[PDB]
Amino acid sequence: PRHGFVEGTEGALPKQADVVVVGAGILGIMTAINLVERGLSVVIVEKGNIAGEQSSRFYGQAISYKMPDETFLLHHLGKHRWREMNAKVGIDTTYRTQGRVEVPLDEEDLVNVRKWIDERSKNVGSDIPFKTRIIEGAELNQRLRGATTDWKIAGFEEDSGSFDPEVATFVMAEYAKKMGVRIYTQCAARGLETQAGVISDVVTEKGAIKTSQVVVAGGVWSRLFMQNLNVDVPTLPAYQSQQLISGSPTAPGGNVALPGGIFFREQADGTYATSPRVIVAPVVKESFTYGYKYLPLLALPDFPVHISLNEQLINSFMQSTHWNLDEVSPFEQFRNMTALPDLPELNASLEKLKAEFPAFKESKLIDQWSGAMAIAPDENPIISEVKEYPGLVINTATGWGMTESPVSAELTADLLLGKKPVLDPKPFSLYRF
Ligand SMILES: Cc1cc2nc3c(=O)[nH]c(=O)nc-3n(C[C@H](O)[C@H](O)[C@H](O)COP(=O)(O)OP(=O)(O)OC[C@H]3O[C@@H](n4cnc5c(N)ncnc54)[C@H](O)[C@@H]3O)c2cc1C
Ligand SMILES: CCCCCCCCCCCCCCCC[N+](C)(C)C
Ligand SMILES: CCCCCCCCCCCCCCCC[N+](C)(C)C
Ligand SMILES: CCCCCCCCCCCCCCCC[N+](C)(C)C
Repeated sequence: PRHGFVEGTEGALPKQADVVVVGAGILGIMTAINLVERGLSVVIVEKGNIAGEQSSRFYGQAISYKMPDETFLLHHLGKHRWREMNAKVGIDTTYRTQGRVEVPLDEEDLVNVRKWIDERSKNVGSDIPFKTRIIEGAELNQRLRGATTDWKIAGFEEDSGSFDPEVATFVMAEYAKKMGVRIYTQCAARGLETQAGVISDVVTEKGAIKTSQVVVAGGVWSRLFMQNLNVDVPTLPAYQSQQLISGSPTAPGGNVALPGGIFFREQADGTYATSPRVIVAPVVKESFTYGYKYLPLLALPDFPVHISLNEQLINSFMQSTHWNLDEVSPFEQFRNMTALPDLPELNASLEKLKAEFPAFKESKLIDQWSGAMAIAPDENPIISEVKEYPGLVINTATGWGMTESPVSAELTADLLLGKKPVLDPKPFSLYRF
């Protein structure tokens, strides 16, 4: 049709659940799956529709490229587990092993790229083979078919993944449901009841579910959920426009990242996803409190963050920091995000793409949207225990949640159940700030 939809679990809201997941995005869905495999019966509550936010509004690349030591193995294994996903689910998630070329900006960028590849080749940290190398000549020109500029050198992540926003998370939701995961849609989680340390209930607009174990995977809303429970989660909003164009017989295929803001990725159906580099950070109330911690990100001149003043500031001041569980929460008050794509920005970006790859000159515009992130000061995920509430774990605050989800899921479940974590959880801890 155009977008793809998964229907929620029908009937009455259950009295009891072994574990309740807040949010039916990728992180919530994958964590649910991981828990079921361990033998737990899970219930996901979702304020809107399944994968209505970030998890159907992403660019679509699963890459380990330029990733720091903190997140590399989370991405490296994410790629590996996504390669087994189609076989595991038995339905096409649209995950493809695609390949990605990034032409560096400066000679200095080329040295930084070379060093990063060389450092990671000598010490991989996994028995999964590392498949990223610098490419020149014929190998590069085959990857850039019908390019105007004579590009000489690029970093080639051969095993870079591709997933499509209109399909990926939705298939994973249906697979979750087939495992016995119950997902209740249009059903916002306001907060939780706690008695003598142990969680007793999760309170929703449809009623209360008795549980002692909670997974918070509310995407951009995770901070606001933990605010009402008096736990500080440091995230700031970020926005990026995305667009989707039709295919071409003379189109180059694969994933391409070029100087001059040229970024495109071929989908499973032959259509092309493209976007500008520019990330828009709107001014919120939180900007005045801990926005100073985000200043070293504005340091890089290759960094594309614009500070913007819009309606988010006004919305921020009129979102409550505290609410009673028997009254209307901001998750109901601001249920559906209404953020629009920057249409002049997307147009200029597309015109640059058409100038570099004239194969796209005849391509028709399929879809244009805005995508909202929430990012921590060091740009790394929050996958953590919550000291203040035993049995509560949080899986959120990531710009790479699709790639990271199969490993994030296991790591979240490990923290919840007291098992030794898959990877070092210290860089993903809530208390690192
Ligand atoms: C423009 C853009 C491009 C991106 N490109 C890429 C990419 O190329 N590669 C990549 O790996 N990643 C990419 N990402 C990131 C990826 O989309 C996210 O990191 C991932 O979807 C995070 O999943 P999530 O479940 O935490 O958040 P979401 O998918 O937003 O899920 C959170 C859900 O929780 C629900 N919720 C919140 N509060 C409550 C409540 N109180 N009660 C009930 N439900 C609640 C929300 O309605 C929402 O559906 C991109 C993101 C954006 C915005
Ligand atoms: C320069 C320092 C001024 C201190 C005031 C800080 C508090 C903010 C007061 C509200 C200002 C209104 C901003 C409205 C922006 C929304 N729109 C862009 C959509 C109009
Ligand atoms: C001359 C410039 C005046 C600009 C002032 C406009 C500010 C209006 C913004 C709305 C303020 C939010 C309302 C507070 C209620 C929310 N809380 C209950 C959470 C405090
Ligand atoms: C002075 C106030 C500073 C506030 C700036 C806040 C910065 C917002 C953080 C955005 C940077 C994260 C970039 C990740 C984007 C990656 N993806 C495009 C893949 C999602």
